[PDB]
Amino acid sequence: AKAPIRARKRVRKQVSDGVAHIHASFNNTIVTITDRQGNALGWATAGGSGFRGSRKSTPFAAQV
RNA sequence: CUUGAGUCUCGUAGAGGGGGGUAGAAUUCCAGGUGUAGCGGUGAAAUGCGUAGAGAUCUGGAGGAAUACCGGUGGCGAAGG
Repeated sequence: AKAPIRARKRVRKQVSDGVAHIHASFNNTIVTITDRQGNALGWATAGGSGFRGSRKSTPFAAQV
């Protein structure tokens, strides 16, 4: 159940808009969000979703 | 003699040969900036590499082969070339 917590107010860089980069290879996909002026705000992968084998290089493991 | 072959200047098509000059782009690398955990490999897998901060990504520099497409049943070289 609910607790009496203070209000949240935090800032990081508030960029509002970005560019994304997709590096597709033969064994994996690497998917990366950045700011438009060019700084990484996070990434994920298809290999870290743990499909492994051929199943690791598919449109669906890449989507997730 | 020309009926074999040879030769002059002219045009034409082409990756024939030797030496010069030249650019950008991924891997790769370095530096700074941003940023967190896999990256790689495969039939499935593990060795490698990585928190000293990798992988990727922004900016800028580095370096060496190579130069795809146009390249086509094309064209060229003495044959491979």
